[PDB]
Amino acid sequence: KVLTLEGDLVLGGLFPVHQKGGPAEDCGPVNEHRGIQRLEAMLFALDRINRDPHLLPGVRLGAHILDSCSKDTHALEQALDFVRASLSAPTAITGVIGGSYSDVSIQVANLLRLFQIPQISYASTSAKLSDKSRYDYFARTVPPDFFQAKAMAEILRFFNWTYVSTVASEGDYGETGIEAFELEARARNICVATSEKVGRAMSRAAFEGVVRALLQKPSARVAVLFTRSEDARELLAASQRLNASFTWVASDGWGALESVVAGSEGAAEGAITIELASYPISDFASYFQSLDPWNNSRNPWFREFWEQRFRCSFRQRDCAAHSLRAVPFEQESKIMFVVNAVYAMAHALHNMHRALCPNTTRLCDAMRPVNGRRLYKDFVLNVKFDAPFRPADTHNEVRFDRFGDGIGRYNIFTYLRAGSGRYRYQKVGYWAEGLTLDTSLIPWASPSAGPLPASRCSEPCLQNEVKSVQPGEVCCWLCIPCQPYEYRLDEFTCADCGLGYWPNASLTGCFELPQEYIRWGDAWAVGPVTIACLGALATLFVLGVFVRHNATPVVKASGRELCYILLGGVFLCYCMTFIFIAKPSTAVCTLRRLGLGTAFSVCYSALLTKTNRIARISPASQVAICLALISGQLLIVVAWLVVEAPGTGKETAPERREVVTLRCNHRDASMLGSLAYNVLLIALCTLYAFKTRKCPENFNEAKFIGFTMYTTCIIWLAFLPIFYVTSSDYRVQTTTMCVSVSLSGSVVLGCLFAPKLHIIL
Amino acid sequence: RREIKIEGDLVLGGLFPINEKGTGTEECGRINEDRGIQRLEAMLFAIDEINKDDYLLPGVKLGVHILDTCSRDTYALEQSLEFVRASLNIPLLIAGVIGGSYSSVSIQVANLLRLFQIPQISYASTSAKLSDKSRYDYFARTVPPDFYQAKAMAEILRFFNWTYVSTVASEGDYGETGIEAFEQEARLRNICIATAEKVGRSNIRKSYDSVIRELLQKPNARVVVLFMRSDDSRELIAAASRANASFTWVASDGWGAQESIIKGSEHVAYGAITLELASQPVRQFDRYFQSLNPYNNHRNPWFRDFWEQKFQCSLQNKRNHRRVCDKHLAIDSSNYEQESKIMFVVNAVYAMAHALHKMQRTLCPNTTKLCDAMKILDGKKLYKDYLLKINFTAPFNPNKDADSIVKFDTFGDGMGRYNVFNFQNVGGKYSYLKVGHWAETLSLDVNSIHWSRNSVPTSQCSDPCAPNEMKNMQPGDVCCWICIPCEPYEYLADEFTCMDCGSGQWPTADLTGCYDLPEDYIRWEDAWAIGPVTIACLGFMCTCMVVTVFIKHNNTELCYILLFGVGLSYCMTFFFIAKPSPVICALRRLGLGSSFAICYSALLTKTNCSPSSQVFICLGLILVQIVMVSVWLILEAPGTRRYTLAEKRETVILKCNVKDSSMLISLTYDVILVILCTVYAFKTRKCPENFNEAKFIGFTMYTTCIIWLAFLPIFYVTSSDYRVQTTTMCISVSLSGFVVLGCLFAPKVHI
Ligand SMILES: N[C@](CC1c2ccccc2Oc2ccccc21)(C(=O)O)[C@H]1C[C@@H]1C(=O)O
Ligand SMILES: N[C@](CC1c2ccccc2Oc2ccccc21)(C(=O)O)[C@H]1C[C@@H]1C(=O)O
Ligand SMILES: *[C@@H]1O[C@H](CO)[C@@H](O)[C@H](O)[C@H]1NC(C)=O
Ligand SMILES: *[C@@H]1O[C@H](CO)[C@@H](O)[C@H](O)[C@H]1NC(C)=O
Repeated sequence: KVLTLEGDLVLGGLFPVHQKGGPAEDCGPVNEHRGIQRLEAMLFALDRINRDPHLLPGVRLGAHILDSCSKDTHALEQALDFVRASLSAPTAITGVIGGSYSDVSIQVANLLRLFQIPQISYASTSAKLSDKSRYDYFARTVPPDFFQAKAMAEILRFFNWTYVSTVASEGDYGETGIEAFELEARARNICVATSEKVGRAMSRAAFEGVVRALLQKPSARVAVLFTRSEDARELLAASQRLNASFTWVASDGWGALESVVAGSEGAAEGAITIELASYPISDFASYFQSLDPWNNSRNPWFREFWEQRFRCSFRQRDCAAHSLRAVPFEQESKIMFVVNAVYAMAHALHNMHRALCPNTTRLCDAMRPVNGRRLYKDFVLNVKFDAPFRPADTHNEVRFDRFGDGIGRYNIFTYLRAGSGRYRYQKVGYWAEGLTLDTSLIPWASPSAGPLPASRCSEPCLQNEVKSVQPGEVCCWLCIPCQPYEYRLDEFTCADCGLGYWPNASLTGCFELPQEYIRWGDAWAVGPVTIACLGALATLFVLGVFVRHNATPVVKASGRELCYILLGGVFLCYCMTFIFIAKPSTAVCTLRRLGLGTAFSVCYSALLTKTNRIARISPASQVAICLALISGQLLIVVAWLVVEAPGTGKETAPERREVVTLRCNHRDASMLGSLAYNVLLIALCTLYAFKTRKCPENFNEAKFIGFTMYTTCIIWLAFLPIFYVTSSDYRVQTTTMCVSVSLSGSVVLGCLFAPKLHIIL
Repeated sequence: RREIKIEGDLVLGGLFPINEKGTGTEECGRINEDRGIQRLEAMLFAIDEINKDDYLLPGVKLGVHILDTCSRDTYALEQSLEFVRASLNIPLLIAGVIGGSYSSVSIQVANLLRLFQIPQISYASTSAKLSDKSRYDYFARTVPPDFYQAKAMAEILRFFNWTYVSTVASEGDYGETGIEAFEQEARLRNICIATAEKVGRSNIRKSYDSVIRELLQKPNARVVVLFMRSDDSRELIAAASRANASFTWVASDGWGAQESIIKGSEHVAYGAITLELASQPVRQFDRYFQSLNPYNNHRNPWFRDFWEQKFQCSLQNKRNHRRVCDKHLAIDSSNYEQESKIMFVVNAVYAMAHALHKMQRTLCPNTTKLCDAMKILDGKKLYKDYLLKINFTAPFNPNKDADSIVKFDTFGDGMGRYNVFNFQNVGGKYSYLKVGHWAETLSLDVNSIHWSRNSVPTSQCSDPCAPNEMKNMQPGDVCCWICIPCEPYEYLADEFTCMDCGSGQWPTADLTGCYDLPEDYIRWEDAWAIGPVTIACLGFMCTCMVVTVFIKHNNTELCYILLFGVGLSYCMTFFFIAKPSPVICALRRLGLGSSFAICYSALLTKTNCSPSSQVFICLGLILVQIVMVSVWLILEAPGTRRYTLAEKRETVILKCNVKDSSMLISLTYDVILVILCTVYAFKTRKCPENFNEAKFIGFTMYTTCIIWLAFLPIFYVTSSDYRVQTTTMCISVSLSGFVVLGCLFAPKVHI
């Protein structure tokens, strides 16, 4: 059976009018939905094109439609006619509008690529047919099967669903879509946890095992499905038996079919299924509900179709009043694709005729030998016509791409639960180029009640609990609470810049701990002040007594200048000790410690000049020598300040903040020379006193000199190990130094008290 | 059209380029004598021998259906339809197609045949795309593909140690595919590719001259890898001859052993290693082909046209332009040479015959004629089972070398057997010579190879250098590396760089030759130290004389203690030695410090004028301080100075590195204290002795203070070496001893 028409340009066709059948029959039963309705749609489109004055006004299109019988070998055998009609009365096939199954389309494209014959399919959705290296004359008006993977990936990204539990199928549908989805999920930072492969020959116990394997990962509510129509009902039944919710994001295999969810209502509620968008053709329904086996002689298979759908016989009068109008008729979901393919071929032919036959509207001599290469490359893949028979409000565009595939256009569905009615589907969005859903219509995966989460990687860490560790994970990262000794400088790890100082709110400024250099409160701050005040009062009383005793024969025998120098040094050291408990700075702490050292040196010089006269027994020579020594010591201290006095102190590593010091931090090295000079002077003075004190003059003041020599030296010898040991701890060092300075002054004050008592009495 | 149809139980297809490719109105014109007619006659001869054979398909008679391709892809594609229309002019069922002489023709024929499950065996198609079974799952060939010669050439380069090569190719499927195979196979053998370029079909001399100039830019690539076609090879050789150069060409089957490549340029191509496919001559075919005339060869329709085109005569309707063909004209050895693929055609035919025989014996045993279920042949079963697995000896082997076995691999390709030629000169006659063979492994005859000039080419970049002098570092690739010297105080690694094994060691001839230097300070027994040594000896002699004269007098011990310090001071110079010791240095330092302390403190008793016991107790305190350091961990074994920045070949560990730094400071502090005490006491004392005694004591104190003050900066600025450290100490200790001894003895010796 061959359906042939007459026209200037003849268009081929391949429709599955008959099923596979098997080895019993040649082809078998007649397909009433995928072989008859699509063939009549092609015929109707060809008639409309022939009656269209704006589409090929002069050229009349023909038809050479054949039956593939749902077989690839039969398709090759039938396409051999298309080959040996243009190769070598055979018609002239300028292009075939055929191919409803992937294998038939692949075989036909493989055969027709060699002979340069364009082919536009209407129902073949596969990823292999997009390989232009093997099929470079194949086009289609339907999107391939890997666009829905992108659609569901975008859907998952919109709902922030990262942890998926996708289930694929076995065969050709799914065994490429799952890899396409996995490739398109990495770009959206979506990681797949568990992946099964449902097979066509598969036991129900295996389905139960698959569903149980879905329960192995607990926090995976979503599950992307690439199963076929018959491979999803079993999964739904198993899920219902195991009482799992398992919100589904399925491909076109589920769609809005009522034969896959019936009998398993309750477990599939809330699923997100996607179906290819298709609008009904108003004129096609009227055309199809007007045909009878008497006035329709063009179609050779209409006889068998009428005999099959209407159970009757034609050898004997059994059915004569049957009509298609009374019968309820539903259009095939891929009729608009068939008419779009036919119209695309017609538009390509018209564009070629305009670009090659500009003299007359009739087929000129130039276009008589139609070539497939130029028509496919420059005309077929460049059509931008509006979709015929489209809805008035809806704007539909028919165009191909670099790979010749159709334009992606999918409808997002949701399996709702009507309050008064039964279960039904409802469209909640679309996907033409970008994702678009009506979020305020999903009842079960609703935002008002909280959309279902699937991440399996929680984020309970905000600023201090962040660690971001992952034993072989890239999609998410678990954060482990780290010790507060670290800082959150980087959002990927606990930057332990310093264990002591606590970071700020931003946890970025890894520097010294912000605090105030304060250590004197009310515990012992008053006590040192009280001791200093008592020492100052004692010094003032001694000065007053000496002033009262200034004009006296007793004071004339002894050197008043030495006593005045000693009193001044004691006052200076007392003032330095009193002010040492103060906020350190550049000109405060170091100046005070230098003044204390100078006061100690002056006291040592005063003792030396008090004892040298006693040992001898020009007086101004000793005073000048002592003044020169004090000036030299002060100059040495000042030179130490200018050259080699860098001071900074802060404890950072062990549980500590910044030390309370500004410039008097490395003063131990600076004071080392002053300490050595003071020790040498004290040793010389003690030796001189030991050699001296033989002469009992000035009311035995040599006894007082020896008392000072035996007291100050002993105090220094006791304090030196204490000062060395206390130097390790900053807090201990300051108090010990102040106490030692106060005691050094107090020993001299106690020794000088006796002459004051004698003067008073 | 014309065809050769022979009735038989099994019919084999055929595709030969009988007519050469034409242009214009005529699709195909003149007859191909060598590739179309001769190969067709070889196939017919093989079929006749198979039919006459009794051990190969005895009851089955092999038919044939041969069609012409006209050396055109589209013509062959349209003519292949009669091979598939029989499975749907009475059609004949085609078991297999023995055809395909061009890569494009074979590609399209296989593309058409794979849909109808018809096996195809080629005899001259060597394209690499035909090895892709995903696109060609019913294609086989008895010839190896074109990327086996690339592997053979890479193996030749690896054997000859030619790492730096210069590969030049042609434009098209052949050159591009082969150069891609070469540059994906050479990286596995550590062979680098330099100035990789290709020539086009412009047929202009300027491009070839530019290619030659670009090749001449690099002088470390003496060998040139050519995988270009015959005309491109000839043009490149001519361009190399112009503006004469010198290169070692490693060519492929495009050059081979053809003399068309060399004509007038037999000098630049000298010593060129070329590859040619091995093809044994079929002797039985000579008698068959030479005894053919248009009178008995009625099977071949193209034989008459081939005869009239080869002999330039006419048989029927002869005009005055062409002479009438003469009688007794026959093909003989005078004007006939075998095509190089006759054996490949015969092997293809016999492979198909063996597959059919195996199927016949397997499907139905105990019978010879065709059986049931063999009327229709399954292409998949015939190809994947009975065709890809055959192990039979090549028919018509002149000597049965046992290395000519026809078998197909997993991809259906044949076995690669190439002959390695070498264009040389013998006795003033330029000719080729087979100097090797490549079946599965390279086997060359190096003795008979005549390279360019008179020595084997090197063609290697970055020639090796001494690892101890220069470090081997690859800047961008392993191909070339620069010899850059490394530091001379560090050893060498395997191939990376030079690293040091710490301070105090110097490398040697060994790879890891850094060892600790056994160097110490410089001996001064017979060296620069003479004057200080003589001064120390004189001081020791004077001290000994003073001790002797003092010991002789019996109250005419305090001076002996001071003299003992001088004696203990003298041994400090002798203590300084290059012999390493962790205790001797500390002992010498402590002894010197104690000697200085006691010598300075001996004057305290004189200045202050029971006191002897206190002086001894005071001296013990200084000694107790010296031994206190030994209690702590301050003392340590001597260590070499860390003079890494200084360019010192060797280091000396003699100062103990922990002894001097603190001992000098402690001794200086003690000396300063005692000197200040003595200076204070000297002026206070109102001469409690003889007039000269007080003056002598004052002069001694002043001299000791001056000597210590002068020696203090020397200690800090010593910059301790083998000389200055010992010399300064010796001078200081000699000055200290002389000051005490002089002021102690001169007033005494005077009176
Ligand atoms: N477009 C389909 C898609 C088809 C398919 C669709 C859903 C489930 C299973 C399934 O089997 C496969 C396998 C591989 C490729 C495509 C499919 C085509 O045949 O190409 C088919 C609807 C078209 C038709 O036959 O009318
Ligand atoms: N075996 C060849 C190899 C051939 C070839 C050999 C050398 C130089 C150029 C060249 O052109 C190409 C290009 C692509 C692939 C193969 C080749 C074939 O035609 O396949 C050719 C000897 C066979 C024949 O034509 O009789
Ligand atoms: C997904 O997360 C983003 C923030 O990353 C948020 O803005 C958006 O509202 C979320 N979508 C939901 C909750 O549906
Ligand atoms: C290539 O180098 C190896 C390495 O030493 C050597 O054994 C071999 O003989 C060389 N081949 C030559 C020089 O042909």
